[PDB]
Amino acid sequence: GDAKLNHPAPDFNETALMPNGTFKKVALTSYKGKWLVLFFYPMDFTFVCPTEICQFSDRVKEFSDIGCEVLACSMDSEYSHLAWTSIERKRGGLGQMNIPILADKTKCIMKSYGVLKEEDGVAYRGLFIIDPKQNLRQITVNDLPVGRDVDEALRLVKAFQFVEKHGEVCPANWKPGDKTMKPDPEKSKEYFGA
Amino acid sequence: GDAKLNHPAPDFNETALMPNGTFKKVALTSYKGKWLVLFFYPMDFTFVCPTEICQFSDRVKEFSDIGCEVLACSMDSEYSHLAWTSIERKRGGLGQMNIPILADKTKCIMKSYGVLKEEDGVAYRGLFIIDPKQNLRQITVNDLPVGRDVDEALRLVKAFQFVEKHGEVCPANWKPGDKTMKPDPEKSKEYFGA
Amino acid sequence: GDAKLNHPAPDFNETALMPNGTFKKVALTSYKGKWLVLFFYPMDFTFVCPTEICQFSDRVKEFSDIGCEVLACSMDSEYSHLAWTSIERKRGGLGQMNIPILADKTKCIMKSYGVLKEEDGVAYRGLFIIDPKQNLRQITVNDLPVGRDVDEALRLVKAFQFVEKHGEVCPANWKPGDKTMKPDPEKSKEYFGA
Amino acid sequence: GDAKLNHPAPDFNETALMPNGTFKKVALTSYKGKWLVLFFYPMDFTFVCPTEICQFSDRVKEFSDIGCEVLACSMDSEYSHLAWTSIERKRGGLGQMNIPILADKTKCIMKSYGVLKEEDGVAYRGLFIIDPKQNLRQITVNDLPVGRDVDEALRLVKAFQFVEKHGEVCPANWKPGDKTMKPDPEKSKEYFGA
Amino acid sequence: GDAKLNHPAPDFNETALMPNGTFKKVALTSYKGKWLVLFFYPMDFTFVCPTEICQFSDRVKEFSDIGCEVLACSMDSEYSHLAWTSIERKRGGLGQMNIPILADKTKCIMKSYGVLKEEDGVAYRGLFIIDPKQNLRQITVNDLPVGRDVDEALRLVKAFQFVEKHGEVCPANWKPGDKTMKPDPEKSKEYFGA
Amino acid sequence: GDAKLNHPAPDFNETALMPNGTFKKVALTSYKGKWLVLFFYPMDFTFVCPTEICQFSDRVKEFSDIGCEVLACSMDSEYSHLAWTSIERKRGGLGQMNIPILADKTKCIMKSYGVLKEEDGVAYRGLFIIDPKQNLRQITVNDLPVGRDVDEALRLVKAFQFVEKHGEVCPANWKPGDKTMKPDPEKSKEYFGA
Amino acid sequence: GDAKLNHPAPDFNETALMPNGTFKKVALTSYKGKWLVLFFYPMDFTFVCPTEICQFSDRVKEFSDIGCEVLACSMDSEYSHLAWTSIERKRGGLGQMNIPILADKTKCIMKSYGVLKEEDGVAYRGLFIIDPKQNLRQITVNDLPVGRDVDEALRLVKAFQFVEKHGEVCPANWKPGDKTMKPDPEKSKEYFGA
Amino acid sequence: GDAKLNHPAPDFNETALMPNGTFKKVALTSYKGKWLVLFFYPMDFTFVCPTEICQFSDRVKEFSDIGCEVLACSMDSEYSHLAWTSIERKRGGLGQMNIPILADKTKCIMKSYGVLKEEDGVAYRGLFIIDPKQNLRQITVNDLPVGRDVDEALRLVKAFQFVEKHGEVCPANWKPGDKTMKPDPEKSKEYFGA
Amino acid sequence: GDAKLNHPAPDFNETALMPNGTFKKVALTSYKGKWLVLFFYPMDFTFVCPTEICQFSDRVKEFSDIGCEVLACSMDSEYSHLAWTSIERKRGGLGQMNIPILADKTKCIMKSYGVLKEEDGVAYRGLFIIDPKQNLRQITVNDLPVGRDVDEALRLVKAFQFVEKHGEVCPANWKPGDKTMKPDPEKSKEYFGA
Amino acid sequence: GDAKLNHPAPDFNETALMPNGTFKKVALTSYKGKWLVLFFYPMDFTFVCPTEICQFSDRVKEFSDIGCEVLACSMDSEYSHLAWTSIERKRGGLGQMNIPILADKTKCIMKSYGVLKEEDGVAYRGLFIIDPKQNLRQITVNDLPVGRDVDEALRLVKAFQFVEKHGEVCPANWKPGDKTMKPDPEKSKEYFGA
Repeated sequence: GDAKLNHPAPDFNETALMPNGTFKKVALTSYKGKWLVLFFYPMDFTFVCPTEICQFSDRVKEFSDIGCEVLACSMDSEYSHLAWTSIERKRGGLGQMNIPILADKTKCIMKSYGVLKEEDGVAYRGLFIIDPKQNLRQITVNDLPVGRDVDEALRLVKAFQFVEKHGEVCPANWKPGDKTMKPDPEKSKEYFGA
Repeated sequence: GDAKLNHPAPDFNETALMPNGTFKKVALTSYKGKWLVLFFYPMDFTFVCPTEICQFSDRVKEFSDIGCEVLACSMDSEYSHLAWTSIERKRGGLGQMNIPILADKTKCIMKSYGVLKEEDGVAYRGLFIIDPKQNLRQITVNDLPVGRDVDEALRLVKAFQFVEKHGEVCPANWKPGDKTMKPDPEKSKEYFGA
Repeated sequence: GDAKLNHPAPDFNETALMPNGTFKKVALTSYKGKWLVLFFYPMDFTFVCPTEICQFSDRVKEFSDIGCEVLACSMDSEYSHLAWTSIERKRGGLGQMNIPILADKTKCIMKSYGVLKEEDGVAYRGLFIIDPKQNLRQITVNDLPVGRDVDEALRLVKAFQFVEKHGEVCPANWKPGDKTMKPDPEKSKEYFGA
Repeated sequence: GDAKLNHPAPDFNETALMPNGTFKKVALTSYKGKWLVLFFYPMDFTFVCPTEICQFSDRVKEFSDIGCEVLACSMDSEYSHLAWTSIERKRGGLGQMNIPILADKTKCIMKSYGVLKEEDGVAYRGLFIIDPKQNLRQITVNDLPVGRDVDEALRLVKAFQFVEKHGEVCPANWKPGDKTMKPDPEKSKEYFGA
Repeated sequence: GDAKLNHPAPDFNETALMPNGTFKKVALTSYKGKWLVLFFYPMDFTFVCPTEICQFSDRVKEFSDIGCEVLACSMDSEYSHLAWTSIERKRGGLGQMNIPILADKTKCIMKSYGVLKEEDGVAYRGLFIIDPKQNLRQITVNDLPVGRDVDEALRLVKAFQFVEKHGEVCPANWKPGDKTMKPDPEKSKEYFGA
Repeated sequence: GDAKLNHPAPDFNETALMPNGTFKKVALTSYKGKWLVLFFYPMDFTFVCPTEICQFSDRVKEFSDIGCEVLACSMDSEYSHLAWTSIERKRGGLGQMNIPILADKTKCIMKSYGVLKEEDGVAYRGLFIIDPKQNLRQITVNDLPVGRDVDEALRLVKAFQFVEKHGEVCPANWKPGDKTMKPDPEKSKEYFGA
Repeated sequence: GDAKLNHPAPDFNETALMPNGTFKKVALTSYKGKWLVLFFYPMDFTFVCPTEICQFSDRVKEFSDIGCEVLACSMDSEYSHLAWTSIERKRGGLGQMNIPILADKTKCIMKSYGVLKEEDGVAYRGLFIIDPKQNLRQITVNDLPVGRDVDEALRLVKAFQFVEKHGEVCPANWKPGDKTMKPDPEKSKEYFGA
Repeated sequence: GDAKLNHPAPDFNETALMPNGTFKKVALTSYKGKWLVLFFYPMDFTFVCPTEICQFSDRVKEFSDIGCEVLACSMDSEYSHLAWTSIERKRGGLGQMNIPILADKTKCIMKSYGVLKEEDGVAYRGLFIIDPKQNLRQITVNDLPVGRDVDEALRLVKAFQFVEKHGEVCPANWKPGDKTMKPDPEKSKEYFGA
Repeated sequence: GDAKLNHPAPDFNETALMPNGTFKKVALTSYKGKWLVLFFYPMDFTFVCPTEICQFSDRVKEFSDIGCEVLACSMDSEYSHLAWTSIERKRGGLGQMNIPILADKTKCIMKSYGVLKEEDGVAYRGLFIIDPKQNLRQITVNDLPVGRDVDEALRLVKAFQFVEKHGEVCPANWKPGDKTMKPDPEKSKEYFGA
Repeated sequence: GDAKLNHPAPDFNETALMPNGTFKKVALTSYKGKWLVLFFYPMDFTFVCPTEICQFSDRVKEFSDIGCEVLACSMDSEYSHLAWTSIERKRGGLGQMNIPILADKTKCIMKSYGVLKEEDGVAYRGLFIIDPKQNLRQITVNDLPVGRDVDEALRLVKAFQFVEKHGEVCPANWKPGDKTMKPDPEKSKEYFGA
């Protein structure tokens, strides 16, 4: 597919299950002006997937409080989504959700983000960070049996915000409050001494 | 490029700067039987890059002790690498290294991992986790101004090792010692009670 | 797609939800020697679909008693199927099933039977009658809002069986016990006096 | 051929034998505003075919009374049609007809409906339900030795009319007077508890 | 099409209505060793056509007695042929036939003799004279409204036979018993004195 | 070549030997408004050919009197034609001619009427009847050793003229004064009874 | 065409009119071991052409005495050739011939010698000198209205023979008995002094 | 190459050595209104070539006096030409020249006249006669060891001039003062009586 | 690549390390009106390369004083360049530079000058002399182990300036003050007497 | 063309003027085991060219004594070469030569070394250094008006010989007896200090 860093994120406009239980088209352009964490998962009613989806749903506010939305997506229909929502978490369900979930029934969205597993018809665990101008800035794809880390997605969004705001550059392992540096041969000396 | 999850990692055999200061060809097939974290950076003598490279070098043992090697790569010559190694960390140098650094002068390696930034001739911050059978299992690419997290690379390697060892599946945010589950509708019920 | 009357039905070998609740590959060649009614529906957890699926499941024996199996198929995963099976009929579920249901996640089966609705990613209400030599003998496709008739499927299977057994031809509206005729200019005269 | 559900039915304008014994061009666009049942048969002066053609002719009014026309078609010339019309039913003829019969001498119409049997030069038993906007809504194709059912064609036309009139969806085996349901997760509950 | 003088006549093997009222495949190679007059007509149950077909049937013996068979062909089915045969001549029928009539339902035979009228799907009035080695020696094609002349076909066959037998050449308007000449500058002088 | 019935005859404009012994271009469009019999022969100074050419020359008037011209054509130059004209008939010459003879030295005309015998560079005995609108209505091609019949050409022209004038159709063997019929199922009955 | 100096002359094998009035195939390979003057002319029964043909025929012996044959060729048939031969020279005929004349009816020979005038279908006045190994050594082509010179053809053949025999080179205007020179910088000095 | 009789001679515009010892571009269009004899030779400082070149130079006036120029051409540079001009004839030089000599260093001119000997990079002894409208009228090409005849070139130019002036045609061996004839069947008879 | 003599030098506009230690785009068009010596070297921090670069830097003024700039280029980044500049010459560094050094990180500039060594990703020792109209006048490429000569580059620039100023031509080994000659057959004689 | 550094030099086998005044084929493979300086010049009888050719001829021994041959080449014929050799140096000639000179009449050799000036048909001043294994090691091409330097060619050959013999690398301006260095980061320090 079609997703390249520092190019416009592949556009989409697709039916999604909204937090209030309704079906509505969600378009990438509706997130213009915001950061977006778009993430894919393979299949409704499975195993790693609800742990990830529920973690992002429970913690949406950590993202919304810094101007970042989150959006989930899989191959399943809206109706599968809705049904999965109607089962309690203790039975492997989702319960109530605070994030929308796209139903990529044609699989065109996952194809364009380059995360289709062709042999099975499902998405790999791709996560993408899209900025307010709608350009792609970070790509993460896990094989199916290993879940992603929500704290790391949050760290990345924060690091990217920081870079836009201050024109500085974020070192390895950067967390809010750590030292950063200007990407300049002379001014960077301040970072490297002590 | 042609790096796809669960397919053989694109093969390479290229000159590298070795820890002992010599130049030697390093071939992907040398790592057969081990896990490998292969990571790219844009340019010698810059800013984020030495913070990442030095972190992975300082912490190699955390990776070796669990059967995982680490390898770095950039567009620069082996002579640039060596020179950079000869400058102290407090002046923006690398100092002594415990990991090899490939010199991808033809750029064929970064092209094949899909992390060339064509307009500039440099690699994005791509990091790849390759398993002992030499298949690619995890892809991570950051835009240039935001550094990667070594603790997260380690978590992922561990999670993948855990999955291969026990046939179980690793939930969101999994750290060694957390609960896992069997990817089966019936047996997964045990997990969803907690 | 490539489903043509009197040619071999397009071959498939895909995961299915079996009546006993397990997952197993079901291959077209496993029905060699039997008649098969293969039928597609658009989406799990919807409206016309369970009324059809349940009718075929309740009445399997009418088909099995005369050497004819029945097989259902949709775009949804095995896991969606299983979940739907776990909801009671009076809540729009399937309950226990006596028929397998294929999970055509790659959509290759529906593509090959020519019943994909490309814009939505779902199958039209296609029903196919395949004979013991595995050749396709009857094609039926409804638009989504109108359900199929199980009595008419049964009539067709019986008519095709009757034709293979006796070398006669089945007139319009034929039911078991009605007059048939030999497809011969002279011998047909008997039928037409009436 | 190119007959697809919910696309415009393939257009035609061809010589037909009319009920009054004359020859006239009949164009698909003449049926705009009506439902149309278009049906093909292999050969004049054969066996299943007159039983089907006569049934549809005898019962045209059941179709006209509900705003649906019927049209027949085969590979034979107008002159064969006319001749067949001049033989009495008890000798295997058609007698007087109340429906037109197209003479698809070039075979372009059957090609475009996808019901040509290339090896023999004849049409399979294809039956198509076209709506007033001239979109195709139902496809039925039988192998040659098994006739179609007129009552089932009628049921389908009625079901489709019912759906257009009321915005409801017709379950399996639906006949006029049976319960229907709204294709909505919440409003469909009324159907399933009763 | 590909009928060329002095090349093998395009081969065919097709269902025909035989004089005795049965259906049988007739193959061009059956006529090896004989002369053949193959002739096409547009449509069963029409106007010029029966006058030609009946003339050739009545007069077959004039052709058989000199080692020449005759074969008719049209686009219509065997069943049309048979039906037409069952109507008396005074009602525009054929009555009993002494020649076989091919049913070129796929139209492949007329295509290959180059006498298809594409717009209508029917054959022009093509007549072809094929020799015992199965090479084509004479081509005649009339537009539909003008019938052919049987006496002229007979003249041509006789002329061609005469030429094979004696190595002489047949002048304009030659009839049995007229002067012929050797195709030699010197020996032809005998003809031209008269 | 590209001569097809009911299509414009292939156009030509070529040097011809005129009756008065001169050379002039003769163009197909010159014959607009007339019937034309165009006929080809293989070679000047040969055997069948002068018998045909002389017969058509002697009898031109039978054709002119009914609005039909005649034109001859061969591969030879105008100078060969002229020379052949200068030899008396009793020595195998043509003598004085009342018809023009085209000199198709490039062979483009015979190629386009489809009567070139490629291996020898000469025309077969092709004869074509072109109507006043310049459409081709009748094709006749004989192998070289058998001459054509002038009376039959005349019969055909007359039959075609008769059909244009009266809208009737000419049966097998029709001669002026024989019964004809209207090509209509009802009105044709009068021909077939008595 | 394909006639190139010092390459094999384009091969031919075609019907010719022989001196004794018979028709025979003449093949280029028949002249192996001899010199050959092959010459083309546009049309039998014309103007320049017989003056050339008759000159070469009258003077054959001047050529045959030095091991050189001569062969003529045009677009006309053998029968035109023969006829032209039968007219006396004083009436523009050829009379008796001592050279064969090819009849290049397909025009393949003139095409291959590159002397076809496409617009007219005739050969230009091409004359070719072919040596005993069958390689082409001299090309001469005149526009139609200017005849060739026989004495010059003879001079050329003699010059080429002289060159084969002695390994010397023939100056401008060379005639038998004139000075020649060795094609060597030193030995050529003898020619250039006195 | 693309030199064809009666087509425009291939155009050229190339450096030449002029008679006065200077270098100047000579363009074919400069000769418009004149006859031109263009002749090629293989190599400066060789053997046959100076005998030809010197003959044409010595006898230019025989050509100029009748409105015909002459132009020479070879693969050699203008400097080779000049040098050759500086050596006396008695040592194999050219001496003073009255004719320009083109230096076809790119070989494009000889390629276009079709007289390149590809294996050696030199021109064959091609001579071409171009008329005042710049059309090619006569082609002569000799293999390298045999020189051309200047008298024959002159004869040809004269013959062509004669034909353009009087509309008559020049027989074999024609010299000024010989009988010519009108190219007309009737008027040519006067030539053939003698 | 596409560098050809007397064609425009391939255009470039690329980041360079300037003498004052800054990074700036340098475009070929900046040198319009000057002579330019553009020279490539394989790799920063190597062996031959600094001896060449330092020689050209030390001696820039010898080039500037005569209207000629000099520009260096390699595959390495601007940061490698800057670093190399920061090491003293006696440790293998460059020290302060008086010439800019391009950083051809995409390798597009070396590709277009045809000096890429594809297998290694580095430039050969290519040196190019570009004139004030920006046309390429001199190409020099050494294999990697042999350095170029600065005095030769200077000699060439001077020779080319001399030629442009005086319209004379520079002999083998020419140094300022040596004899030159006019490129004219006559005027060159003065040079060759000595 | 296809001359590339460190690839086999383009092969040739062509007529040359040898030192003793004879013509002989000279093949590149004859120089296997020796160094070769191959050099091209534009045109015999010109201006810079003899100064270069004479200077290489006078100084051949400086090259032979160190195992290096020299070979010259131009577009002109052997005969031009020989002639130029016959003129004394004081008149712009070559006199006696000690070096062979190829006559690249087809221009295939200069094409393959990439030094053809297509518009003029002549070679640029290309000079190539080929090693004993026949690989190309140095390319030099001057525009026409500036001659090359023989001392620099000699310097280069010596430098390349030195490098092959000792495995060291030759700095800028290296002359026999100057300091060289080992191409190793550590061992090169000896060169850079003092």
